[PDB]
Amino acid sequence: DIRPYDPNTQRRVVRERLQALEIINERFARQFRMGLFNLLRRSPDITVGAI
Amino acid sequence: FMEPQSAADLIRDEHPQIIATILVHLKRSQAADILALFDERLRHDVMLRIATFGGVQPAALAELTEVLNGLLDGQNLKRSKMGGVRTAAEIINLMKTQQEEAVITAVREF
Repeated sequence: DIRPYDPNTQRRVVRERLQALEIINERFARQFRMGLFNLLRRSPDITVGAI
Repeated sequence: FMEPQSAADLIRDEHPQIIATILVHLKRSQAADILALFDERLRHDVMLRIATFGGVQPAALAELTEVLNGLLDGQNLKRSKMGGVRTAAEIINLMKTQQEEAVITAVREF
């Protein structure tokens, strides 16, 4: 368990799931799909990547 | 009064019966152009549905018209006749003999 310290190292912070952020992202994806279809006159396909 | 591909993709995101009704209500040439751009399955389904079209209620027609009006975009001055191919040929004719040799080369290449 004992390790030497390096000032140029850092750790992670577990998991911070944000379901509300994902819902906002999906709603924004829908709105942006509509906007891009309106603008470019062609139907786009927007896929929300993993946060 | 719109481009075939744009209208095809627009009505492609609709129920096939609605697509068939719109195509029946559209111009024959425009509908034929739209149907040529559809996939085989959708095209066959539309052709089957058109062969068994029995009329639509006026309320449904009004709602469909309102939805189509809502789906409209900045279609004012849609498309524009500027040039292409012929203009490219004219430009090639104005470019040097060595340049037109390069032209034969690249055009054969594509």
